Parts: sequence; structure tokens; C-alpha cells
Amino acid sequence: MSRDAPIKADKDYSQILKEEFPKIDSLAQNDCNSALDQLLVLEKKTRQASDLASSKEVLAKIVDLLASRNKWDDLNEQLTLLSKKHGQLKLSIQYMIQKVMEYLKSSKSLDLNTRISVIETIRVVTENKIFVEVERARVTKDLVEIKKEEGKIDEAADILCELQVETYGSMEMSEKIQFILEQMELSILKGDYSQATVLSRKILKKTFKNPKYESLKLEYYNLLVKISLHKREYLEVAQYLQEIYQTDAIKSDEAKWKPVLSHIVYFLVLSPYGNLQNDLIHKIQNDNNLKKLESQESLVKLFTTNELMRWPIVQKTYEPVLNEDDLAFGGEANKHHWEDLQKRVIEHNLRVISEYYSRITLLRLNELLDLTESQTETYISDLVNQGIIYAKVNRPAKIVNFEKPKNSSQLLNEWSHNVDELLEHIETIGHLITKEEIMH
Amino acid sequence: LDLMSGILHCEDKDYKTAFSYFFESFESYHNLTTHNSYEKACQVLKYMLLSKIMLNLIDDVKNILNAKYTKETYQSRGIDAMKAVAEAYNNRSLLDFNTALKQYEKELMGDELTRSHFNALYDTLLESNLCKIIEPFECVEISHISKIIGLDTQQVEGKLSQM
Repeated sequence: MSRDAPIKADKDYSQILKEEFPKIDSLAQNDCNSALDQLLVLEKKTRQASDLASSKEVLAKIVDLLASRNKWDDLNEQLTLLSKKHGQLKLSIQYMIQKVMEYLKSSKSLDLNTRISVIETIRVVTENKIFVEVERARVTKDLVEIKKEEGKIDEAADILCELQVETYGSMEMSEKIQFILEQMELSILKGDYSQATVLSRKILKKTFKNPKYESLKLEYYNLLVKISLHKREYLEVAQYLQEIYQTDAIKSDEAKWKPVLSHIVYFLVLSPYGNLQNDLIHKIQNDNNLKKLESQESLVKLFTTNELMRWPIVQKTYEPVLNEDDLAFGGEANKHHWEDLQKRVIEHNLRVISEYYSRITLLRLNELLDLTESQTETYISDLVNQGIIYAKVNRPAKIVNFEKPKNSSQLLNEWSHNVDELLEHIETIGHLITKEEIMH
Repeated sequence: LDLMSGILHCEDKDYKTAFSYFFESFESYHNLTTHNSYEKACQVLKYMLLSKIMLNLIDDVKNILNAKYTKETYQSRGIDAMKAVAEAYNNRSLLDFNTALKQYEKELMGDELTRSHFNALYDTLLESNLCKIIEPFECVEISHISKIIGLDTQQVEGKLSQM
């Protein structure tokens, strides 16, 4: 409020209490409660100005209460009581409540006391959506930090995550992101990747465009890669790394853009081959930055050219090179992702063979693929289901025909085209004979 | 009354009506004070999932199945059975269905409704496996079919001729 009766008169009276500040201090020792009463008695006003000056005294006392690793119990009831009475307004206290919090971080008190006093603050403010909301969150992440380290991580994870669904208040946009990224983090360790997806679609790519959140964007994208790796979505890992790449800062600096680009190659080759794969792999072929690299240049350029190549050797070839690097390939866990590269090689070979070979014997196709009869046939089946190729197989070991099923329509429509093209040619020839008369 | 109507419309070999009935009874049990109804929330769930299997629309089995309910508050022997059998149909594989019931055999006995509909399941799935095998081939030996499906030469000839 703005009540004019306790401006100066009361200010002057608190200064008179400042002079009595040693008398209160000496009282505390004889009885903590008498020193306390006096300062509680001073505060009843609802004049904001004098509220902050009086509460400042009460706050100095709480320094002593918190310092003492036993008095601090009393502090729990008092904050609770100050809430309980009426308060003095929705503006007033709620600044002071923060100086309550400020002190806790720096005391470096016994874990036990800290914990109790902290659960009592979130208790006091729980429901409330005035200023306090922001602060509730500031302290809740701290209660989490303690339980995080313990074996109580599961309990920690569920509380943290629960809170932030609703906190969307006065809070600056930067801080919202921060909390959210933290939430994703505990959910990696818990191992429900499905949970983490729900959380992630909260933050928006519109936000990140603002340069204020630059550093935030890198951690955010870094995390998104992780989510996708667990569920073996290889293309989806590629799309997210490509967004980082385009962050200008990293881009221009040599040493920092280097690893990023390497990663992208690995995952782009592992993606299910398809229309997305294709348009994306000629962007990497075009990429100038790629040709300065030579270890990765030599890998992409192989798979783009249609000249087939047998697995046993390509394995060998890039093993002492790329298995060295991390993500996708790398150590021991990483080898159970490396494996997939095999599969990639043969569905590229088959793919080339459908185009060039219209007819091929089945025994020969096995020889080329370097696989026994039973695996070869499994794989052909898998490709037609996926629609990559058209196939007709014969098991008594006759022929496998990739040729287009030759329909009525195809013969006629192609013939239709041809004829217009002819007519078009004759005309063109005609313009140019005119030209040659002038020349000659 | 709902659950009982569910059991009956299922036997009349209509599975649209079957789902709707087994929804109402699930919602009732779920929210009621359990004193014995936990058991009957359990019975309902197994039969609800049944409707989707026969309907051959198993994308919705794994959709319903989630952490919210089937994992936290209903984790039972029937969940492990039902989920394997759903997955087997999605595969369109006879081999997986057979393996699923050998080791979940006492769950299949224990539900008289499930058991009945599982002979039928055998038969419509028998189809699913064969079709997949001969789809890329032309002029495929019958010996090759016979091994994979894991049923005798002559038995197969009679089925194919029927198909």
C-alpha cells in the first residue's frame, strides 16, 4: 500500500530500534524468544516501505538462527507463522522470502538441517502463483541436487519433472529453457526415453533463433541426438546434428566445425535408404568444407558412385580409420551399431544390380553378394516388402528377374512421347538451316 | 453387466461391439475402491486387448499399452502373454505365435475365452505366414515352403489348394 501514517515516524522508530539493536542481541542469549517477540511486535504494518526496513531486522536475526545448527528449527515455525497470520501483502514478503533463500546457499550448513528447512519452504508456497512461484522453483532444483547424488535419484527425478509443467510465470524466457534442459537430463539416466519426448516438445525452435540463447541451443541439440540414438533412429540423429552445423560461430572456426561434420557422414550412410536419404546425400557431396576433410570425403564419394563394392574389404579399409572416432563407430558398445554398415552395403549392391541387370541367375547373385543361399534369399524378400526393388525369385535355382513387369500402358505411353520428341527435333533443325545461309 | 455383454458379442464373431463393451467395464473397475476389483480390472484388460488381435488391428494394442497404466498398476502374467501374441501377428509369423504360447501356456488355459479364440487365431495366422513366404517368388518348390512353416508336405498341399 501507500499509507502515509507510518512513513517517517516509523522509519525513525526503527532507527530507534537500531540503537536498541545491542539490547535485543544481549536478550537473545538469555532467551531467544524475548529478543524475537520485540522484533515481531515492531512488524504489523502494511506500508511496504516500512515493511522492507523492519523485515530487514527480522532477517538479520535469522542469520544467527541459521548459523546455529540447532536454532534453525524455530525459523521453520516463524516463516510458517508469518504466512499463516495474514502476511502483510502479495508484494511485500515475497522479496524478503528470497533473502530467506539467499542465505541458505551460503551458510554451507549440515545437510540434514538444510534439507528440512527447504522442504518447509516449498510447503509454504506450494499452490501460490505470485512472485513466490519463481522462487519455489529456484529452491526445488536445490533439494533435487542433494537427492540426485544419493540413491534417491528416482524420487528426485519425479519431483523435478512434475513441477515445471506449471511454472510459466513471471520467469524470464532464458530461465525456462534452463530448467527444462535439466529435466531432460535426469530422464536420460532414469531410462524412459518416452517420458523425455513429452518434455522436449515444450521448447520451441522459434525461441532459439534469438542470439540471447546461443549456448543453450548447443546443449539442447546435443541432448536431442542422445534421445534418438537409444531408439536407433539414424536419419533423425543426422537431421539434428545438421542444425548445430549451421550455428555460425562453430561454423567459421576450423577446429570446432571438424568433429561435427564427421558425425553427420556416419549417420547419413546408416539411415534407411530412401527419398530423404538421396536429396540429403548430394548436399554432403556438394559441401566444400567436406573436401578439406579427406578421411570422410573418401567414404561418402564411395557410396554415391554406382560402382559396386564387396563388403569384406570395405570393412578392412575404413576399420583403422573410422572405428577410431566416436559416435556410431567407436568402442565396445559402439560396435553393436557399427554392425549395421554391412546391411547398408548389400542393399546398395542389390539396388545397383536391379537397374543394370534385368536378368541374372540366382547362383551368380549369391556370389556377388558373398552370401550363402539362405541369407541371400531372405534379403531379397525384405527389399521387396520395403518397396526398394521389384523382384521375382525362383527357388529351383533358375532365375531372378528384376525386369519391370511389362504392362500395356508402358508400351503405348513411351511411344506417345517418342513421337512428339521427333516432331520437335525436325522443327529445331529447321531454324538452324536458316541461320547458316547468313553465315555462308 | 457390460463385461458379460462383451463376452457374448465376442462369440457372435463381431469385434466392433466387443471393444466398446470392454471399455465401459474397464473404466468402472479402474476408478472403484479395490477390495477385490483389482482382479476384475485385470480380467477386463486382457479381454479388451483380445478384440484388437482378432480385429487384426494391433497397432492399437501397443498404443493402449503404456507406463501410465499397464506397467505401473496392472503388471501381470497376462500382460506378458498378450503382448507377445500381438507382436507375433504384426510380424505375420506362425513361429513367434507358437513360441509365445509354449511358455505362456498356463495363462492361455486359465482364460476360457482366450483359449477358444486362440484355435481360431492359429488358423487365420497360418494363412499370414504362408502368404509372406511365396510373395516374392514365382515357381517355388513346395519342399521349400514345407520346411519354413514347419508342417508336413502333404498337409501343405491341401491348404494351398484351398487358398
